[PDB]
Amino acid sequence: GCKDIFMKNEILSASQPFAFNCTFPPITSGEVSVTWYKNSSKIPVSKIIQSRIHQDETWILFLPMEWGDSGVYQCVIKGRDSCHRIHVNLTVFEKHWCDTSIGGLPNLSDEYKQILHLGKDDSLTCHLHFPKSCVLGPIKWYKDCNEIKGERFTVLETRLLVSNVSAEDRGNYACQAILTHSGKQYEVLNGITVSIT
Amino acid sequence: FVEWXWDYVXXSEC
Amino acid sequence: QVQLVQSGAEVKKPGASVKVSCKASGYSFTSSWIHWVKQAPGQGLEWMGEINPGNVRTNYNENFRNKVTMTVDTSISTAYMELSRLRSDDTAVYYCTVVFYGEPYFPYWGQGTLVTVSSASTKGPSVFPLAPSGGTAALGCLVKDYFPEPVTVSWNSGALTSGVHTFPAVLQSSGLYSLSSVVTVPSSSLGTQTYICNVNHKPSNTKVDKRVEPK
Amino acid sequence: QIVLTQSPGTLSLSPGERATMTCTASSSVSSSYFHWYQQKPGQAPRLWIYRTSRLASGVPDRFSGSGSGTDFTLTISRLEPEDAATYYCHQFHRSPLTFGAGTKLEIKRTVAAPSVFIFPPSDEQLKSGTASVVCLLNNFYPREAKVQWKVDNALQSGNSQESVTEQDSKDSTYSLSSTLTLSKADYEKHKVYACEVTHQGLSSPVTKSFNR
Ligand SMILES: *[C@@H]1O[C@H](CO)[C@@H](O[C@@H]2O[C@H](CO)[C@@H](O[C@@H]3O[C@H](CO[C@H]4O[C@H](CO)[C@@H](O)[C@H](O[C@@H]5O[C@H](CO)[C@@H](O)[C@H](O)[C@H]5NC(C)=O)[C@@H]4O)[C@@H](O)[C@H](O[C@H]4O[C@H](CO)[C@@H](O)[C@H](O)[C@@H]4O)[C@@H]3O)[C@H](O)[C@H]2NC(C)=O)[C@H](O)[C@H]1NC(C)=O
Ligand SMILES: *[C@@H]1O[C@H](CO)[C@@H](O[C@@H]2O[C@H](CO)[C@@H](O)[C@H](O)[C@H]2NC(C)=O)[C@H](O)[C@H]1NC(C)=O
Ligand SMILES: *[C@@H]1O[C@H](CO)[C@@H](O)[C@H](O)[C@H]1NC(C)=O
Ligand code: NA
Repeated sequence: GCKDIFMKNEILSASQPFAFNCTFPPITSGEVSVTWYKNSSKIPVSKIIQSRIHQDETWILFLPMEWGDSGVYQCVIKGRDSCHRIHVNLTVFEKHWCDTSIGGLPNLSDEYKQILHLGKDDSLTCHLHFPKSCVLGPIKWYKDCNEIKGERFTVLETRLLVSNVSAEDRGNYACQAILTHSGKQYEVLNGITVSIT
Repeated sequence: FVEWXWDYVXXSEC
Repeated sequence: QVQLVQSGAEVKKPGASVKVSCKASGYSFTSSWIHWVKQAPGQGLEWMGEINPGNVRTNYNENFRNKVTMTVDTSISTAYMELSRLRSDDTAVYYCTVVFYGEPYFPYWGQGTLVTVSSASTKGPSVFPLAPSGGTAALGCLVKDYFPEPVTVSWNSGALTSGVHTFPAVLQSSGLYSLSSVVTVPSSSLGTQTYICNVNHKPSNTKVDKRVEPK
Repeated sequence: QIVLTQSPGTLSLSPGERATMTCTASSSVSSSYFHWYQQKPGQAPRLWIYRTSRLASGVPDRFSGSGSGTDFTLTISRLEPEDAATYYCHQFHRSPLTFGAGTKLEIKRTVAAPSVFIFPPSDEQLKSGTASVVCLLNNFYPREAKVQWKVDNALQSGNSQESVTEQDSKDSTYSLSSTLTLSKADYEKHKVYACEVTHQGLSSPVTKSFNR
């Protein structure tokens, strides 16, 4: 009845607000229905906005993601006579790099790794993906756990503009923002490791 | 099989 | 290449403080946590704590709270571990190690720093030859009456390593250490080669180059 | 605190045999946070196996790591003399970081008799008022040896100390130094200084001697 597709890459998140969108082009383009499940092909995730883990539009939202949430989730995509079930491994880690090095990011998945081209005007991104109901407040950026304060760096909402990339620009970057969902405020901090090409 | 990214997805036959 | 260079061995009297250094290179110093690990003689490894040089934030093992204090000088890429109210239980080789983002393990370590806690006074060693006398001949250096540990013994400025046995130091009746370092060389090389043991006792700045000749 | 219970404490095996050491955690450790280190005497611990089963730089294929949750294992399929070291498991999941007490791996080999050398005190030392007579037992196996001192055929006691090296990384042998400490006055009183060595590799005890 439904074609099983296995996602080869694991998605990692800190124990804080997290959202993953069921965007799998070309299958999710056009008139299709999307249903999120939590390690089941029969019982879906809750649709109650007040649930800690719930389906918000095409997204699975964790407010917040916490220890015990790691596992396999399923996005069932149904079109006009067509069914696909994506098995997605979402994994939570407990701590942030600037607080402690223990129990943090277990591996450098693609999302936590970015590159800056030496001598070029380049940019970094947050990897802060949330549905429209999660309004992101002012975004602050850090380099090696200290707020960025340099002529070549410019915060531009969810992007960090970097002028004339130098070799000293290698290091860990992070972006922090206040997330506002249903009148409640939560904090989100996302890190990245940047290497200079 | 899929390899998922924010701006794109890598599909292969399974 | 990523490298961690620690300060040399120290002897401190009980109640004193000590500060151990760990100068890093091969990577961006401010991007990684520096950890310190204790190894008391003959024992296993104990985690002491960690310091982030970027925000100077520290996390200590509850067992070392108010015994260990960690510090950084990012201008010279150096991490410092300070121990206070020293006691013989603090005598250990201390190592610094580094952790990188997304790689939660210790891939690089310093050479170690032996901190000896003792009321006994420092004393430089006296180096004496162990003179050789069919097939293979043996010669050596007797590094006697030193405190504290360690002593490094090289041969022919490091050019001679094959056949070298530097023995673990023994604490003599007197309370001072004695160590022997030996090397076996072909008997035919006794006349053709010169043998010098290079003893180094960094706590007392003692450097001795002793010629070992057959009598 | 996550306790890591490592077993066995010590392991004695011949080259070519399988070495197996287990580590048990009090609470579950994720595969990414469980590691093994190799430590040789007078050296810092070296990363050996990381993330439960990956081999660190320079680690031979004869080593492998396995395990999940609370039970982990380090296996050496075909022992080599170079494997003589202490191995420690480690968890990076919860504070404080902990290590197992260790597994010391000893390498067995054929019996090899020691090469015995005797050394009289240097004339420079005799000026200080003390005399050290050194007996060296070189490259032997097993480590169990009996060193006796005799001054003019009279057996000595209480005036000597021994030190033995760690197992040689290449040939698995031990070396031992025995040092007889005498005052200058007591050394000048006698003439024959002998060192008698007993070992399984020696059919009869070996005596090395000199005349003052
Ligand atoms: C989070 O994830 C969700 C998915 O889970 C993302 O939502 C999807 O967003 C995409 C892009 O915005 C959206 O796709 C659009 O669908 C429109 C509706 O398509 C249907 O109706 C059309 C008539 O009104 C019809 O033409 C379509 O048919 C398609 O084409 C031919 C007909 O010509 C068919 O034969 C064919 O079978 C079919 N193929 C397809 C669609 O692949 C279809 O029946 C569609 O009109 C849109 O196209 C216009 O806009 C595009 C720009 O976005 C242009 O490129 C086009 O040229 C068109 O002008 C578009 O394809 C999809 O429906 C959403 N899915 C769900 C579920 O909501 C969401 O964006 C993600 N958010 C993130 C990542 O932030
Ligand atoms: C997603 O998670 C599942 C469940 O943990 C992973 O599958 C397991 O993989 C191990 C290791 O080979 C097997 O021994 C188990 O039998 C598997 N279990 C199941 C239910 O398949 C899977 O590998 C993960 N995928 C990714 C991309 O990380
Ligand atoms: C970019 O930086 C280099 C030094 O890092 C400098 O020589 C060069 O002129 C800079 N480019 C601009 C446009 O300022
Ligand atoms: Na104490």
